[PDB]
Amino acid sequence: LAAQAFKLLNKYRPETKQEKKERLLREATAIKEVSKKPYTVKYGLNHVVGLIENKKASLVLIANDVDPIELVVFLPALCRK
Amino acid sequence: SESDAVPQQQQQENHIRQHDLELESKPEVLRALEREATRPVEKTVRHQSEREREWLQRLVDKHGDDVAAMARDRKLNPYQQTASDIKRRLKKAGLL
Amino acid sequence: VLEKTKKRLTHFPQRKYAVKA
Amino acid sequence: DLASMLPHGRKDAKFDTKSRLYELCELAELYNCNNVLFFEARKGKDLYMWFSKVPNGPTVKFYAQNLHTMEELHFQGNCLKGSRPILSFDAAFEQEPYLKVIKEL
Amino acid sequence: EDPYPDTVEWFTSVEEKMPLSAAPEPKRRFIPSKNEAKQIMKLVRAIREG
Amino acid sequence: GALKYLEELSKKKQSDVVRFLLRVRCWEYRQLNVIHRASRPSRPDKARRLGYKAKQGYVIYRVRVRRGGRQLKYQRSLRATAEERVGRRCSNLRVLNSYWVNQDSTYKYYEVILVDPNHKAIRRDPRINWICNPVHKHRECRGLTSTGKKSRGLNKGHRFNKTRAGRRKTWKRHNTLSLWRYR
Amino acid sequence: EILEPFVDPPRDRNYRIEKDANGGIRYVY
Amino acid sequence: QEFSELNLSEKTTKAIAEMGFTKMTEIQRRAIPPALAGKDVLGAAKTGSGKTLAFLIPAVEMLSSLRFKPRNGTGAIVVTPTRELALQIFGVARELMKYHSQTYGVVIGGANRRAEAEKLGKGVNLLIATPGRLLDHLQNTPFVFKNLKSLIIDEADRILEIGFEDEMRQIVKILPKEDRQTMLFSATQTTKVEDLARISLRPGPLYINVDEEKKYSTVEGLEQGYVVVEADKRFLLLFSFLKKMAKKKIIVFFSSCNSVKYYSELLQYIDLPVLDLHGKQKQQKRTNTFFEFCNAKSGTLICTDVAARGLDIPQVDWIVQFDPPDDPRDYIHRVGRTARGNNGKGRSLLFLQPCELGFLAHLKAAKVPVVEYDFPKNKILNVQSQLEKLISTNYYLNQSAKEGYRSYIHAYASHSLRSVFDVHKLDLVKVAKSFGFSTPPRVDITLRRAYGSQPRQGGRYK
Amino acid sequence: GHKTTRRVLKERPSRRKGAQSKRTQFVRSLIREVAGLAPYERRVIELLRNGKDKRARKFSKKKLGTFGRAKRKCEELQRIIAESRRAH
RNA sequence: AAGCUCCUUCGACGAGUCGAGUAGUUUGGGAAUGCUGCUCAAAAUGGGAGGUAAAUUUCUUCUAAAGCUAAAUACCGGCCA
RNA sequence: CUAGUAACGGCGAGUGAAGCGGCAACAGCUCAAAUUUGAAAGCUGGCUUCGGCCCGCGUUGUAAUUUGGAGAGGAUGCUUU
Repeated sequence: LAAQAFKLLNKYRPETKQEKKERLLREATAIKEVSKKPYTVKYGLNHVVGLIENKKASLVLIANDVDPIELVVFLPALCRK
Repeated sequence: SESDAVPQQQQQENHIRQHDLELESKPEVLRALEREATRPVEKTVRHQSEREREWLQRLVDKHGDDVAAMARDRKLNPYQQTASDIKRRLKKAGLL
Repeated sequence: VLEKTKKRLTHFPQRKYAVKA
Repeated sequence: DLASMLPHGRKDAKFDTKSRLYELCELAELYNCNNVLFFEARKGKDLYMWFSKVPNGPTVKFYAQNLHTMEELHFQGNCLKGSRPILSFDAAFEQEPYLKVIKEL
Repeated sequence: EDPYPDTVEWFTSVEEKMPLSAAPEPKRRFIPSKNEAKQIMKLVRAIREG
Repeated sequence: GALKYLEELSKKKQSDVVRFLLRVRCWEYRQLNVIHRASRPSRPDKARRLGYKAKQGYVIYRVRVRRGGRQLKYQRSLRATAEERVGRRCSNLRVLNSYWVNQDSTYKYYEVILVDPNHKAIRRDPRINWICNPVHKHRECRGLTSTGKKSRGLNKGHRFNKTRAGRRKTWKRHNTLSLWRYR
Repeated sequence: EILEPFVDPPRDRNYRIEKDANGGIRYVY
Repeated sequence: QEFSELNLSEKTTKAIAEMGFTKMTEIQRRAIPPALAGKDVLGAAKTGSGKTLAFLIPAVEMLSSLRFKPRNGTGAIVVTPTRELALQIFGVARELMKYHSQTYGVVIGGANRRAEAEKLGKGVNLLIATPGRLLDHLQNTPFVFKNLKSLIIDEADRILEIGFEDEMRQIVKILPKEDRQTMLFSATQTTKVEDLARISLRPGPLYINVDEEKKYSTVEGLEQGYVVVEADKRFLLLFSFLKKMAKKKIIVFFSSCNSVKYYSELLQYIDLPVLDLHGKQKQQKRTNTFFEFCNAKSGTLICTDVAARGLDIPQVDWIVQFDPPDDPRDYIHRVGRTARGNNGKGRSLLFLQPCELGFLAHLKAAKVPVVEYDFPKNKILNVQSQLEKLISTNYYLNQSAKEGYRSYIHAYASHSLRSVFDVHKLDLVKVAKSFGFSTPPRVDITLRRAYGSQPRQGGRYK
Repeated sequence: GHKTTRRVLKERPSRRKGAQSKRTQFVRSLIREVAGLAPYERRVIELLRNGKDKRARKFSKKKLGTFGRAKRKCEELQRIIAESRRAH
């Protein structure tokens, strides 16, 4: 299950800073001499929690080793509800 | 007559101008300051960017003057702006 | 200065005024 | 002093003023008690004294003043704690009906 | 008494069908990125100036 | 919303999960030094609402101080002395605030948010360059932190007549003899 | 029991009820 | 007469001219003169005969004549039993006083109570209210209503039926009485309507009965229709019906104006021409669209049950009833006839849900014959992927769908025939899927004694 | 009493400081379920289940310090017991 | 980028902290005047403080437990005059 | 000024404020609590021909928006850089 999930998520990895700067240069040059919405793996505790509350998340993958554990304790129950 | 008996009726002369006031023998300095405040000043009209102008020009070259279709078009209006906004920008661009 | 304070001062600065006698 | 005199008395502490005077009745229902002696202070100066029968019985409110408690070294007397006392009442207490219900309470 | 009792799901047993928020979605969640528009404009100014 | 979920979880302190976490942690802190640096804050919600930012220049320092009394009672708080000791260790920093993390029966544990005033990020950012200013040296020693204000009674009302705007300054103002020129 | 065509089908106490001294309503517990 | 001979203000006369009304109806003819004279009036009138203008003219006339401002207060209050009726009166109000300087507002059940409180505190001179929310505001929110000069009650029979007797009794008690002009309209004259008249109207009111005693009664000659479909495919039925019988005449009755506008613009995107008629359109263009549909041989038009009431239905091949009727009785008896009119022969259809079989039970009781219509899961079209894409992509469709869904849920919850159309049996996931949502939007469905406790004997409460 | 025309003032959000936040209630209930109960709350639950309502209220008053606090704690715990029963 | 306006949409506000008990100290101030120590330890149409005998605890007035901020004020010390 | 008043005191020695009112001076604001999520947009270094290049910090949250006599979001039409 971990391998299959990570295969899909690697298909949907976000972009590196070098890649984003490279794209921005592409459009800057194109303007110097109309796109579809990006799809990305959402990360960030507050962002993911808000997505769960507003029921836009289709899948949640939660790390098992967070240092102040309180930051993820409510997450399984929240997802269940 | 105060039909409703409201005190602010003998006081009159829901949006108001927010940046100025529509305001309506004697000392030299007072007259000088009054004429200095009343002197007519230039306004420096704001321009539209070249990309904004070409955007509006493409909109008009495709649809003409039908602002409903210009607003509903997704290819030429990526930002899903309203017909009233597009019409205002056309008028301020000077091409109806 | 903060950007919000900069905007507030840009759009609503201290104006010159005189009051008659 | 009154609670020391009363051997069938449960002493309780401060009662919320923003609460309800019948929230007092269910408080008395907690301690299986059919009589309530309620002390209510106003401005921290003036006492008000309530005598009540908790379930349905009548209640009476008095304004309490002129208070010289014990522990005052001019009484020269003392008595047993909890002994059954002799209750002395008045002809007015027997004649006026409101004084009669006060006497019963 | 049970020193370590099992948890009874008295609240998460009921699945709610609606988001917690009734707030409206902003326009920017449906239109392209104004921030990248601004960044690309800054880059175009830099390219034009050399 | 995780911050608010943690706020409620920290409101419930004798709950089973919070109690287990607090026990295991008091063991950890007691095995560590009396004053030692924290990287991540243990209660991120409390740190955020007290003013902690994940910037370069913000540090946490956790401290344990012995509890009890001197029958005499110390007028400043155990939190105040913990703040003062943390600042004395990190003399080059400014004590922004502190918060409670654990109690124990022998000690009391606090985490102190400290800000570096000589850091370029802190100096560039407003809303913290005020603590970069030099009038804010050793706020914990002068009683200018939240504990200091609580102990000094800096509240408005008729119950704080003697203590607002300075107890000793008010005493001097009331016990000074004013003699005008034309009496 | 659908009597009329399109109208709706028409559909503890710890106290007893007595009268007050002022001709009012009284609850006896 | 007409409208000019009557001495009205120039602003209101020009506004009516822009609306496009020239010759008045009977209720207007007999109701405007005494209302402007100031006489308290009761009217036995039908809905759709022009009574909306008949009572909205004098209120605006007097508000403009004695110069209200938002700081003055509340002014004229008209109370109506249905959300869609409130919306119709509000649209008529905007189109009537688009030139005046007064303010108009609608406060209805199911809406945002805090937003309505803000509206009322800001100030509305022409308030249009549903009785329950109106009473809640008059008891709880702080707003100025001391300068209340005009009170209008619309469809008191429908109000007292729903069940707002106690509520109305408190509105007339709270609202001020001195120099107040009241305008009470009803279709029936029951004892409750009489009690209202006595409690509200001043002694000796002026009566206007523009009703017709020769009312035609229905017989065993009514044939009705039912298509039992799940909640998540009602729009798929509507789309398949319309696209297949594009060449016939179809009139579709919805529940709410927001639903009408959402489906109109959505069907524009999904590329099938439909004519539109709701409360947000101008009266002139609404009349033009109705006229062109009535004269055109083929087409499909969508409107609300209230519009169906207020308009004269032409000869039409298929009357589709999509959302549950406001007044169930009238649909099974009145509009069933309108379907078969003149020398022609029309057909009827009630979209029905597996949670609403009590409707079929009520029909057996009413002994009117009914024919069901199977639909082949093969001939159902599937445009759900395109629908979800459009709703998730275009922002305007998103708001339209949200408003239509909210209005549909509110109407379903506030429907009178609760035993049949109870909201708690709906599946909100399926309803939102039909409207085009992968997840349902957030909506509010709803919108022993103390020991020793004794009754409420006086005090300084407020 | 100087007769002055009273004015209707607008609603104040500071006066609206009363908490009717549905999301806050949701968060509180979920955190209650996740975290569990204190030892004194567990004793109150035991008393509430075995029927010693008066003992539960008195114990809650002793632990908290106010009759209203005891009443609200007992009501919260009783509704928790009812929710647990229904969920089972 | 910004101010206003309007509304069939929303509107998150600080916990070992309040509070109860107790000891010390302090204040003109046992509704504890404030502070600190120890035990127990909260709420959400909530909480704090006042008014009220007026019939129940009605009414009034503010939002604590995060933070910044010049001037009017002190000044036997510093640079002077 | 209130005022040696209220208040606490063997109602000893005594202790001892504050609201109002006149004046001086006046100035208001920042965070935590919301998802930028159609794009961490933020920032520390050190390499520089100075124009921009990389190391990193940071999603356990750095920018922008907002701080409850508020505000957000849409719409709308004027007004300001």
